[PDB]
Amino acid sequence: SRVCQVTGKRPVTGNNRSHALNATKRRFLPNLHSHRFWVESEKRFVTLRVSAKGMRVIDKKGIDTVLAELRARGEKY
Amino acid sequence: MQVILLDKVANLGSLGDQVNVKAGYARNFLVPQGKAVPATKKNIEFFEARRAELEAKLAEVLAAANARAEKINALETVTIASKAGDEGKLFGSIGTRDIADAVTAAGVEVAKSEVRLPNGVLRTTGEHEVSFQVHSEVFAKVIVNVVAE
RNA sequence: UAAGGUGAUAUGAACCGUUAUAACCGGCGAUUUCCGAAUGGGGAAACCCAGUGUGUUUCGACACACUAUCAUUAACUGAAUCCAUAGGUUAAUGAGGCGAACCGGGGGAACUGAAACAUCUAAGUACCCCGAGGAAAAGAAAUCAACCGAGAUUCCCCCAG
RNA sequence: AGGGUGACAGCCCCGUACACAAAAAUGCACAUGCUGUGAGCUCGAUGAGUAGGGCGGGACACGUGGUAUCCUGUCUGAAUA
RNA sequence: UUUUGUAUAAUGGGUCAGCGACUUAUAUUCUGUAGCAAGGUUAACCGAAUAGGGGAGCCGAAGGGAAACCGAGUCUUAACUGGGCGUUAAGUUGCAGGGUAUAGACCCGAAACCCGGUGAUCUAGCCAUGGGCAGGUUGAAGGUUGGGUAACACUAACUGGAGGACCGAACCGACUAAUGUUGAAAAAUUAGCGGAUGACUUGUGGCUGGGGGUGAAAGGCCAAUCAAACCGGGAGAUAGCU
RNA sequence: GUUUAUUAAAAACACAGCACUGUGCAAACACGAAAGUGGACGUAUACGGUGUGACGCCUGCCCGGUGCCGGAAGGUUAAU
RNA sequence: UUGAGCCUUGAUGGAAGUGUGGACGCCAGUCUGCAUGGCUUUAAUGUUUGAUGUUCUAACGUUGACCCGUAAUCCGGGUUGCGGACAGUGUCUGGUGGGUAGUUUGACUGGGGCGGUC
RNA sequence: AGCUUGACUGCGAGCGUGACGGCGCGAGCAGGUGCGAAAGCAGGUCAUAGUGAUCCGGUGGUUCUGAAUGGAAGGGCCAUC
Ligand SMILES: [Mg+2]
Ligand SMILES: [Mg+2]
Ligand SMILES: [Mg+2]
Ligand SMILES: [Mg+2]
Ligand SMILES: [Mg+2]
Ligand SMILES: [Mg+2]
Ligand SMILES: [Mg+2]
Ligand SMILES: [Mg+2]
Ligand SMILES: [Mg+2]
Ligand SMILES: [Mg+2]
Ligand SMILES: [Mg+2]
Ligand SMILES: [Mg+2]
Ligand SMILES: [Mg+2]
Ligand SMILES: [Mg+2]
Ligand SMILES: [Mg+2]
Ligand SMILES: [Mg+2]
Ligand SMILES: [Mg+2]
Ligand SMILES: [Mg+2]
Ligand SMILES: [Mg+2]
Ligand SMILES: [Mg+2]
Ligand SMILES: [Mg+2]
Ligand SMILES: [Mg+2]
Ligand SMILES: [Mg+2]
Ligand SMILES: [Mg+2]
Ligand SMILES: [Mg+2]
Ligand SMILES: [Mg+2]
Ligand SMILES: [Mg+2]
Ligand SMILES: [Mg+2]
Repeated sequence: SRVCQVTGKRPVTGNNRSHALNATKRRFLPNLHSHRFWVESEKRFVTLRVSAKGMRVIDKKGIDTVLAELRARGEKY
Repeated sequence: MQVILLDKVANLGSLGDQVNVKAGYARNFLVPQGKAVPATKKNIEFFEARRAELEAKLAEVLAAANARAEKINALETVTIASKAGDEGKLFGSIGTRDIADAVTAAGVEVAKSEVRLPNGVLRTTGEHEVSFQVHSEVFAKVIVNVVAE
């Protein structure tokens, strides 16, 4: 399930449009990565599957806060 | 990705300066490994007050006994002296506890030789006012009265 | 409620009733085999096989109940690693399947029209997928207006082919 | 009104208009009790990887057009009455 | 019926009875008709419900110009002796009809395209596991022993028992002919025919699913069908043809 | 040996042999948006593709064209 | 290491004598420093800014070994080894691309085609 | 051969010829010009082929338009590719 545990980003459907302007269904899908984040708050490595941006959001909001979500949303982590 | 530092830190470190570092270095080394922290604004005052409640606070908490010599600005009672010799001149020296003898009942009592003038200690008149070790900055003033017996 | 009754083909039989427990109709209960979400394990549906508790002047054995999975919670346990996490067992709750249309969302054709055909169209239609209510969705302005003003969302008629 | 009864029925039958009825289980209203639950004033606060932008798509009757507005796969990124 | 033309030897119809094709909705214009008339008329909704309310609005009474604008005129051009389009004819709303537009638009009919399902009980290939091959020949390697060589070579008997080996039933196939061809039979019967220890043959169960499989490769096979299965759906596809 | 089950069994397919060419193993290649899997519990005396088609004697010339391999200058050249 | 900027200490804009490397030096100078003796043409650092190269580890890979969950060829955590900011993946982008897809490929014509014509 | 730019601009009674889109001929009117002493002739070439609708877009001109208002973008109009 190519889905960014932090930001909720899944894949989307769009066309390709040629020069001739030709519709060809397709998918944009997230730049996912699943990274090993250190917590200290938990002396352990929680290893989320994250989209770049999901990453940036952790770099801003703070991991302890992002894991605060999920936990509070039902997700595993 | 700015973040503020904890420990020193190679090409930027400074116990708490304000650097802007590449994302990776940080979330992958500096932080989660105790060396820095996001510049979360909440923090740039959290680690800026210390720069106030300290570098301008405890750097003022030092000044509470100016020169330490407060009301000792009129010399101190000459209980005895500090010695003499050479039938007129000087000959005797100050043991590792012999500059108190005179000012030997004023402030508080101690007994050590934090020597300050690495000379043969000039042998003449008697009463002089250099400084002595009162602290890492200030000084003090008093005199020395010999003994005629 | 009553003088008639024991559903039908479908008689007959043996009976039940006539002033209140015949029958009939309605409210509430009881019983409700097996299979089926099917849930103890299995399985070629309606069948095979268990474990744990019980229980018999004949306490062998054979009858009765519980034992699926998942989720939240709680108790007890408890690794690499000593703390701690993971893990493990038990308990209480809930979910599970089904089914008209209407609804919200996820994906999403083509024939065909263009008197060919690729932009365009058919269409966000068919169809698949998920979820829900009696409705759903939407909703109380970072909206319009136009220098006057209006004052959420939904629906209808116009504006206007 | 309508149906039936040995042919077409206001007055044979069942009905119809009308007027009535529930021990029980429920629906909805109201009046109350229980558990909750928060009410009113004053002083505040006032939704950032957000708005915006590059790129690629998609939505708007609008097929990138001179194209505002909206959603966002990717890369970025404000102000703060 | 189609045709330049059909007794035509072109089409269709065995006969009868029942059914069987120009409709409906919304617009829009015209004719007929009715009302009202420089006016006509309401929609939604309200309702005292086929009334009455509701005139939002639509059409008409004014055009010209791309337009600003002007206005029974206006545009063109600097301006027109002028020219174009207008000023001189009543409309509107019902109702019935004629046409048109949008819809399956008069009825039936394709080959096909797309979506979701159902099918390896026929068949292709593979996997596991089981079974089958009467009878009769040929007689490889190797082996023993003789002869043989200096020793090997070589050589003769015997021994042995190979082979997509031979002949031939079962079994597997299917080369020819006749029959059959409203059959016994939607692919066979009969007489002959190839393989028959193998790249053999067969039972049971398994797996591969449709632009996919499988294919010792014929476009072969995938449930009497396959240059893209079957069933449902889009669907009354479209049919300038009949 | 195989084949058009149902008008073609052949001179077609296949075949052992031969060549070319890819592949250093998490192989190339293939099924599959992926996980997973075949290749292969194999490892260049192996595995794939293409062609030829026992065996004998042999397999000449041509690299313009198409295709393929190689090329660290210049020319031209996308987002940015 | 290296292309270019800024900050600087030496070049263009406590005397005389016994003594030294580099040089556009108007063609024949004098210097630019080396010892002593009663805002614009030049060299090194601190640097700021990009390029090239080593190595590093700490993202990331591990279809090497081990530990535990776990009597388990999955997975998960853990340790160790190898690798290592490469590889790989997301968006954008140029090339390739009948492997796959939708189509197109006119009419007149003494039948059609060829030829011819439009 | 001399002088020239009538290969003009605005229009056009009235005809031809076309299903149509369109093409063609035209005296005369206004402004302005050339040649001629003058009457006068000239809105190309003796005539009849020498061509390509619409759309999109370019260029110049022009306040006609221009979504709160002033501007502008875009649009129209004239010319033209
Ligand atoms: Mg059961
Ligand atoms: Mg079961
Ligand atoms: Mg098509
Ligand atoms: Mg078409
Ligand atoms: Mg609601
Ligand atoms: Mg106001
Ligand atoms: Mg706010
Ligand atoms: Mg004829
Ligand atoms: Mg005749
Ligand atoms: Mg006939
Ligand atoms: Mg089978
Ligand atoms: Mg044989
Ligand atoms: Mg035989
Ligand atoms: Mg036979
Ligand atoms: Mg063929
Ligand atoms: Mg078949
Ligand atoms: Mg079908
Ligand atoms: Mg359709
Ligand atoms: Mg049809
Ligand atoms: Mg043969
Ligand atoms: Mg055949
Ligand atoms: Mg045959
Ligand atoms: Mg090979
Ligand atoms: Mg061949
Ligand atoms: Mg040959
Ligand atoms: Mg050759
Ligand atoms: Mg094709
Ligand atoms: Mg033709």
